[PDB]
Amino acid sequence: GALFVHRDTPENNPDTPFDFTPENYKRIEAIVKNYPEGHQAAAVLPVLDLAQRQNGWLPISAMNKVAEVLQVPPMRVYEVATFYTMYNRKPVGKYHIQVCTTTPCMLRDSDSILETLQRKLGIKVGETTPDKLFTLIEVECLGACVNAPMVQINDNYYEDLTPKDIEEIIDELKAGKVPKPGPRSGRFCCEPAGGLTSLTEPPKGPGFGVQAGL
Amino acid sequence: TDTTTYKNLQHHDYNTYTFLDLNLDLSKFRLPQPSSGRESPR
Amino acid sequence: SGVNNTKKWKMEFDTRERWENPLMGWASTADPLSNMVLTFSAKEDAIAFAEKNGWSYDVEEKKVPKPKSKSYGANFSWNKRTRVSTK
Amino acid sequence: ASNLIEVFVDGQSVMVEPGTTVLQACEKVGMQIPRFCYHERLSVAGNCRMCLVEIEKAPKVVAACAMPVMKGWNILTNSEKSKKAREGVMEFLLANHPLDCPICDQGGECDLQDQSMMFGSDRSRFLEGKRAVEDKNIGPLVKTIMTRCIQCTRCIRFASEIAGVDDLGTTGRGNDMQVGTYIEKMFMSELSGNVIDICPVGALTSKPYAFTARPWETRKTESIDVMDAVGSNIVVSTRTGEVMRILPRMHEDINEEWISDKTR
Amino acid sequence: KTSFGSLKDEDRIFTNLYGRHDWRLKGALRRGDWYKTKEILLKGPDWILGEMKTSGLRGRGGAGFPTGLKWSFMNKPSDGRPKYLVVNADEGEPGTCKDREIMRHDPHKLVEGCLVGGRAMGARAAYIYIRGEFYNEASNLQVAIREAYEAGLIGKNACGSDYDFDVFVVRGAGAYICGEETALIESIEGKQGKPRLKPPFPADVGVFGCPTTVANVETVAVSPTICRRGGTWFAGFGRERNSGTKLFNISGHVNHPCTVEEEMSVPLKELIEKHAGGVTGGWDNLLAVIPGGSSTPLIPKSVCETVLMDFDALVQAQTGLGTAAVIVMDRSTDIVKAIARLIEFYKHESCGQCTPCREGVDWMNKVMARFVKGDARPAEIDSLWEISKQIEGHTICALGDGAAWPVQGLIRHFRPELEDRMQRFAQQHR
Ligand SMILES: Cc1cc2nc3c(=O)[nH]c(=O)nc-3n(C[C@H](O)[C@H](O)[C@H](O)COP(=O)(O)O)c2cc1C
Ligand code: SF4
Ligand code: SF4
Ligand code: SF4
Ligand code: FES
Ligand code: FES
Ligand SMILES: [K+]
Repeated sequence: GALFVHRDTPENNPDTPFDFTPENYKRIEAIVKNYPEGHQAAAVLPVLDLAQRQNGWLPISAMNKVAEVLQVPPMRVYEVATFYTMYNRKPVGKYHIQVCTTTPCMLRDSDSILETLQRKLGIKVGETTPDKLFTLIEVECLGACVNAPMVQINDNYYEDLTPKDIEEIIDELKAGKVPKPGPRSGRFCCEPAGGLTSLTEPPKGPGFGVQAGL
Repeated sequence: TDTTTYKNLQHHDYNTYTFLDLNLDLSKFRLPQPSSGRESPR
Repeated sequence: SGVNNTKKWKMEFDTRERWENPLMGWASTADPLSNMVLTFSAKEDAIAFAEKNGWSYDVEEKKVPKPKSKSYGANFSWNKRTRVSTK
Repeated sequence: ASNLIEVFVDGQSVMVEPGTTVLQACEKVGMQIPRFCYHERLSVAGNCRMCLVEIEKAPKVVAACAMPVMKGWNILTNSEKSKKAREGVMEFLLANHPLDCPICDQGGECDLQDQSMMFGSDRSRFLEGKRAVEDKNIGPLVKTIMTRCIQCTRCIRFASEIAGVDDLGTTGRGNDMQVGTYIEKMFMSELSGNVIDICPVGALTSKPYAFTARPWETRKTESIDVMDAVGSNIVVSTRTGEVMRILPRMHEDINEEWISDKTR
Repeated sequence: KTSFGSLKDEDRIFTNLYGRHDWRLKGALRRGDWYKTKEILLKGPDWILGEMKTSGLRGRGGAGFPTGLKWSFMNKPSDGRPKYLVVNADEGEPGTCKDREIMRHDPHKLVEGCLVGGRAMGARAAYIYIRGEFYNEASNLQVAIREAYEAGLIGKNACGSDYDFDVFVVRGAGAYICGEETALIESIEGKQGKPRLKPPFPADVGVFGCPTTVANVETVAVSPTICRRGGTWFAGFGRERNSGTKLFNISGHVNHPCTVEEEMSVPLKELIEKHAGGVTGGWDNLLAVIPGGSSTPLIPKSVCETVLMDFDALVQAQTGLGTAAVIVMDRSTDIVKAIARLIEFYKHESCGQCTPCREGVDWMNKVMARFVKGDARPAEIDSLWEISKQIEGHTICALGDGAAWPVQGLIRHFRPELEDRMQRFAQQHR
């Protein structure tokens, strides 16, 4: 896939304009204050994530800016950004669709979801639409396995997907409205479909079954 | 005591800065951090 | 990192002239006592051989590595400078 | 036996300090545990997994470079479990090690070749294609052929702890993890030839010495460096009456195991 | 008791698993959270550790190590350093959603468990390392934490018990290896997520070099209910040495893929057609089950007929109970494709620090790719078995073991399938 080396380009040279907004600087100060004194170098991942959330992707200038803000080596910053997969070292679209193709999602047939996304967006996996609105990649497990098949778009989880359902999700994204995340098969969450096999009775409440002497 | 309706809808209107802004808001409730005896490990 | 070549004492000779052959440029020499080394189990055995054969000797003491205090927990120290920034 | 503990190696008793590793106990009794990432002057990393040995009444092999002996352990260094672990680790290394021995500057000075002949198997079960890594340009002193790298982090630990530059590191994950600099950075500092010294494979070679001679060709002459006034002990390697290379010497009171770049 | 299962709703701990009730502080107080927490903390550390030991609760992470002993490892006087409780909410394992569900729909139990465990060990802070993809879950956890801070349950007076406690939430960036204990510790410390060797154990050297303890979200969340209702009740549920409730995530080829909370030692069959709605096509259509997440090997139907869901029962069945992820595969499943996809996942998620896992798991990914294609010969099955046995037990963390185990299970059980595939490829080629 991607290459874990850097090449200077006119869009990703170490002179591209990046700087934190003052509210982002306040958030960085909050993260550093959360971490201990003398171990404030542990704030590399949240500050890098904040830089990514500000700028979209993470240029080499943003990496160097995070390094000089945290007084941590730029090589350590590069190590973090290249080890971890949620940091985009290349520009991506406005909507970054991640399709989980791990084994239970494959069992619940996420391959149809992947091929219908490829046909609908007119692109292959790992590439961006020419209008820079959609990037489509395969990923590993995203933590919602009983809700297979599923995608993640930006920070939002779309679950119990049929090809028709992911088509309306893409249509809503193209129209510009919020696609109302969650499962799309009529069930609310991970509960069993067609009835509730547990937790039918109301919860008992405080002071239930408490032992003596407490 | 409604049980037939999903009531987690508060996570639907969450922007890209919700976690960081709430951390910044909550930062005034924390205890002072311990000191490692140095500004940095150098 | 192997240390098996540092177990036996060795006797060598002083190096002499190795000039250049006019014909081929080979390394030509004039001493016979250059390409030889002798192995010994003990420093005093090597010294005894040298004094028996009548050669003036320079003896160098055995350089053994000093024992080191190695600990994997020093790489993650709370306050010391031994904490590493990477792995 | 005050401030001392008794530990057995192959049934032989020895007295060691607390905190002494299994590898340190083995070199105390007189044998050398195989190693690729451990260096006695670098921090303990414990990733190459070559130093796995079997302790008696223990079903899990332990890394000798990191595990400290506690009390009365029996270190079975030449056991069947230890031999199988060494064979597996070496064949895992040589699965993706490139097939570059004749064109390699680490011809006879190869710990990988040596320890492979000594402990590893003699054949390959690898029926796949090897991985290839693009080469870096960290400077005209150190030539980098990073396909040969086995990712032991010796150079990274050396640059972090002794050179103190924090310029080298591991970028990536899994089999695609690459040792070097993320950007095109010139790795020039003091003591920058010692990465060529301590790299066990021929990944970090010497550019002036490149493709010149072989260790069996070179004659070793013990001498003293005079470029500065520290008086560091060196080995001058000369082949056919011509100086070919400068190497350090182990002298703990002067220069330990390293020499300056001007010296080298 | 002899036959297990049929857990009662009043004895179920996670009363808001499906999110049908309010997850905020009002809903938590209605459901019974944060009750007599000050009394718990005034009872103090030794009483809570004794409650855990009488509970016999084991790690829900998949390690299976006794929670009481693991939390009593930090029952020591301080050496001038702080002590930390760390919660693992990474949920990397495929097939598993239970920690995500309980954090999203019931986070005040998690916060109360952080407080209870921190008081039990003796600690000033609990760092909850959540997966980076769980942005909404992390935000909901942060909302609950702010509610607890405003209500005074956390911070400078832990429910008025004169105990200073902090709860931090730190987000990862998508690493199954950062799901691991020590690699999680390094991820919190800010380095790239490579596990560190043991010793030093985290009870001596953890995050920032301080004595820490990494614990699962499910274990931490069932901690305060265990303390409130007693350890004898939790020990009475379940079998001997496998006691209490457990969140099972049943997914794959089942009619209702769901997360349920059920008593331990339930039969796998009874679990499947009691909560999953049965296998798609039926129990005769069932082919294989991975019962304890993708680090555990597969088991066929003939041993799935009467296998229990215990740690010891699955060990006797040559498997393990990990994060209780029951992945079900029917007769139409390409089983070799499923296992090869799992090995590809492990290749993509290995951190690459140590040579056996790095090189060998890449090798096994390539070999199982050729196995799916059929492009091998039957000696390579034994070669792959030897490669897996060389990986297992020679790595730094247990990711190498968790990658070698599914191939070991596939070779042990579905070996005629592989031989038939190679024979089919050979007869079609020539
Ligand atoms: C490679 C690897 C990944 C793991 N990922 C997770 C994870 O995402 N979540 C988790 O709770 N445990 C995970 N574990 C298990 C941890 O060891 C366990 O959570 C931790 O030690 C806490 O112990 P406990 O189970 O007693 O709570 C993982 C283990 C390994 C070897
Ligand atoms: S470093 Fe590799 S290519 Fe070079 S001699 Fe050693 S084994 Fe051969
Ligand atoms: S370049 Fe050499 S010293 Fe550095 S990690 Fe690779 S093999 Fe080790
Ligand atoms: S077993 Fe794999 S994931 Fe674990 S330390 Fe080794 S390379 Fe990393
Ligand atoms: S396997 Fe796809 S979300 Fe877990
Ligand atoms: S020498 Fe111990 S693991 Fe490398
Ligand atoms: K070298």
